[PDB]
Amino acid sequence: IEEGKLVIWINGDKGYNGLAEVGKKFEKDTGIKVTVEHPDKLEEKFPQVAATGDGPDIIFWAHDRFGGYAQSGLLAEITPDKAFQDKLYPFTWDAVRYNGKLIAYPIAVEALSLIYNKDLLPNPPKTWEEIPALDKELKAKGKSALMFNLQEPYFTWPLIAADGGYAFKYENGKYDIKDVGVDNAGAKAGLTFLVDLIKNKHMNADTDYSIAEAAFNKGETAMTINGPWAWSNIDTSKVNYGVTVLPTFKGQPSKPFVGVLSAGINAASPNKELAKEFLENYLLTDEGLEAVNKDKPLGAVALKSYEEELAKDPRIAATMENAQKGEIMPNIPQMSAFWYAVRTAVINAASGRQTVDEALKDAQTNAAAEFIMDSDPRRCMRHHYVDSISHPLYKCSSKMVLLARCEGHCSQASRSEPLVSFSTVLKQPFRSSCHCCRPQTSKLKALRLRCSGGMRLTATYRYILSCHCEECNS
Amino acid sequence: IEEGKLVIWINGDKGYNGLAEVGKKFEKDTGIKVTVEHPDKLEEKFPQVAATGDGPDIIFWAHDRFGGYAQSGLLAEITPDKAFQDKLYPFTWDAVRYNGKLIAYPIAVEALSLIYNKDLLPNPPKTWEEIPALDKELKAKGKSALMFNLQEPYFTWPLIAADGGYAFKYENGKYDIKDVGVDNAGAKAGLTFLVDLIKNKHMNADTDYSIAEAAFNKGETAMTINGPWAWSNIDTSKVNYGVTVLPTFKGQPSKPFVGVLSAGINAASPNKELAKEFLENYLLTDEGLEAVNKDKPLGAVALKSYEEELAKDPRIAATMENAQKGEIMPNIPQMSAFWYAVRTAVINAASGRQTVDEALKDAQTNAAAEFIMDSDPRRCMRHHYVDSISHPLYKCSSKMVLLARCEGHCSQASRSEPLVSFSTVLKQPFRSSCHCCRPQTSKLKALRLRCSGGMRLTATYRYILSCHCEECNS
Ligand SMILES: OC[C@H]1O[C@H](O[C@H]2[C@H](O)[C@@H](O)[C@@H](O)O[C@@H]2CO)[C@H](O)[C@@H](O)[C@@H]1O
Ligand SMILES: OC[C@H]1O[C@H](O[C@H]2[C@H](O)[C@@H](O)[C@@H](O)O[C@@H]2CO)[C@H](O)[C@@H](O)[C@@H]1O
Repeated sequence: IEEGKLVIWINGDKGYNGLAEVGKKFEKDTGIKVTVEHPDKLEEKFPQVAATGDGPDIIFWAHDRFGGYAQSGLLAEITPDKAFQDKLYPFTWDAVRYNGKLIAYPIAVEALSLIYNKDLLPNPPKTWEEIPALDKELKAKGKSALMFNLQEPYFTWPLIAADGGYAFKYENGKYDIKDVGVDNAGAKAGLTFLVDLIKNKHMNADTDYSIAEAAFNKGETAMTINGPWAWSNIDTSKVNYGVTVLPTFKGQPSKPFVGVLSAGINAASPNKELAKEFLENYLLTDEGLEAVNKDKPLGAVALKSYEEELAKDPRIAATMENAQKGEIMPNIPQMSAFWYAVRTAVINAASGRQTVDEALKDAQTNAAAEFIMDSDPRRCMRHHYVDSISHPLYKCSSKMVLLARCEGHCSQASRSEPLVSFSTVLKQPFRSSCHCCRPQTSKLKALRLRCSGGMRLTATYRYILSCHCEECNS
Repeated sequence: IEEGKLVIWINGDKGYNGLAEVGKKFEKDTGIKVTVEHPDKLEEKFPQVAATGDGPDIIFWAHDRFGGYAQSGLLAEITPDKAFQDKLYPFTWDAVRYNGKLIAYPIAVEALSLIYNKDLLPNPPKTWEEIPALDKELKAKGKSALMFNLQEPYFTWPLIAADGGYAFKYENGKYDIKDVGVDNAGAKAGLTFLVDLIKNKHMNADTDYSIAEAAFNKGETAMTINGPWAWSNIDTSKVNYGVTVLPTFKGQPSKPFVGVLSAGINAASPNKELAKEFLENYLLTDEGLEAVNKDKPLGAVALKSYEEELAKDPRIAATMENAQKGEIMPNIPQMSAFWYAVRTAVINAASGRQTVDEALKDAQTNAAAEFIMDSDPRRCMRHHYVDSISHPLYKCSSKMVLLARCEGHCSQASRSEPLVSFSTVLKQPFRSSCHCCRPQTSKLKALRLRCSGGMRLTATYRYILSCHCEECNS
């Protein structure tokens, strides 16, 4: 990571250009260059580079992943003062509190809603059951009822939860990670009903995010399911759309998982004070959030003063209504195993590869399984960096070269104890043990430098291949 | 601390002899000697020796202190499996959960009750107000209404809370340590009313724990206030006593602070596996708790199977009733500042040294103040130990001598990086930094050993005066 700059990662479906305009204001006032990138598989890529002490200074994702990140030590603790705390809704801070500490800044509260084409469906269905009969008549006109992203369980979860599916049972303000509601009767009814939509050719097993967005925005489908970030494309879309409450299933409301979009600071960032100023003084203001909201809407934001202005919009109202019927995601580390499990279950049952309940029988135990964790970045390890090698005195061409270094905190305590002697001899007076993070293996390297004009010098240096914790006086 | 033994600290008002009989069973089965001690100022002494990596393997205290202990790193995390977890009431585990982890074993739930002499008061007063008028008539007969320990705010708290005093405001399952209810109208009414009892010679400012126990157990006072641990002396007391609900004040019930007596394991203990077996397999069984309960009763215990048997006792019922009207103490670190503040306030207002509200004005800000914390035992520091110095070869008298050693974890990361050379010369190929916990100052020592029978040898060794974290290759 580079000192004197901010690299920020946020999902490609969110308003990164808006966020980059906030970045520009910050550059103007401080000189600090903000870079906003949006890799794919972001929620997976961050722990992978951050475990190596690399990655962005700031990471944005819904709060359900952040418990996991914090456990492995990827996230700094954040230090908003009380005055800043009060500018945001307390329940949004709760979503980012983990083992008693705030591990990210909440930005916006997200929930799925039903997005409907008012010209094909003046009156959108209040229940899921009436969808087959409504797809019936739309297809008679060259359209379809409903498309949504079938590849991410986030979009199907609301339906599975409806009849009593749940992730980990929540009671007494705590989740029991051995009490998983993924193959109960309710989850079965929910998932089977989706599988029926597909078998009865009302939906298409392969339908993904862009396919659903295309279909709805070209007005070939009457409904889709999505979050506030999609709205932006539908205005400029030739579509006259509404945003409403999700339909009910077996008489019960759809229970979307609610996510608080959040910004965490990489524990490895040499730019924490910058990230703090950026987030508190630039992003989380009326104008910062407006800039992002202009690009891709955030939904019900977490800053009160700005949510007060946005609240007079039916679309936000609907987002909230849907939020209220749904439940906030836990942020506990076990969530990454739950999501993996449900993603397999749904894709498998949708594509015919397993029966429902033959898929959710497996997701049931898969969701409570122990998982491999992100290694902790404080451990002794090897770092790659690029440096230009120069002569200390003579004027020469300098080369840019990849080098490696060792850094970390050896876990063993260091100790020192007296030795006794009678030997009038010299001696070390102390027996000690101290572990240092050091090269275990390395190889010799040589580089020709060109000097003006006498003469060609050869610089040697060792290239470190591996590090380990070894005794100091070895 | 000694490997292969267990030293346990518990308060002198609790059943330590009973606990020592549990200790004997453990010795019999394992060979491990259990020692139970009961220092005074225990809740203060533990952090003081434990910050130096010393102290007992196991510490017993109500759970309100344990948050504080855990923050400074004095307590190991405990690892009961689910099967063990279910043997105890979930709300008792909640009292020992801190920042998401279990930091002690819950033993018993404690609450103050009104203990009354059935022969002087067949009908105990349901309210505090009717106490002056009842002391009136008892003193006419050479007795007094009520004595209790006025030196510990635990005993007066129930009265101060009654009309709306509170420690830190509790909402959303979290305490705001800037919202303290110590000089509100309710706390003022509560404390003033106690001060009136004293001014009107119904109680005595200096009355302490043993003074109250003496008076009640010699039948000179009709009532006292106390917890289950006192009951034991009152049976064998010539007193025919009852245990009932605390009286109401300004129409509201008395709100005792509820404490879950708990056993934590010293982070510095080389005997954690032993402490675990002791507590889980010996203390926390029907028979372990019975042994303690026989000595000094525990109250409503935390093990379900044993609380089921005890529940048919009016005294336990009353303890619980009083528990229900009261509130469980927070376990947050700020509690030690709250207690200090209220102890000053009460002693001062009772002895006339300040006005009420001139005392609680000060406790108000004192209770939310930052406090000095227990230093963390993992830091580089000096340890004292005793060792016998011998000759390695020749048979000699061995002396027992006090020695010092350095031990700890230096916080700075260790690193290692390549150097570049052109000098065809030797060199260290790496620039590195590594901190080790080492003697900063020391002094030379010499000791005469007597050998059989040739000849007198002198052993020298350095006595370490201080340790610090220094660079490895210095
Ligand atoms: O599909 C499982 C997935 O659900 C959520 O991801 C959402 C995210 O919260 C939204 O901000 C938006 O980007 O869409 C995503 C759905 O593809 C969870 O946050 C995530 O952890 C989980 O894997
Ligand atoms: O007086 C303040 C004091 O109250 C509590 O101490 C109780 C303890 O909980 C009981 O087990 C029994 O030993 O009596 C003590 C009262 O003297 C808190 O536990 C303690 O932290 C606090 O200082």
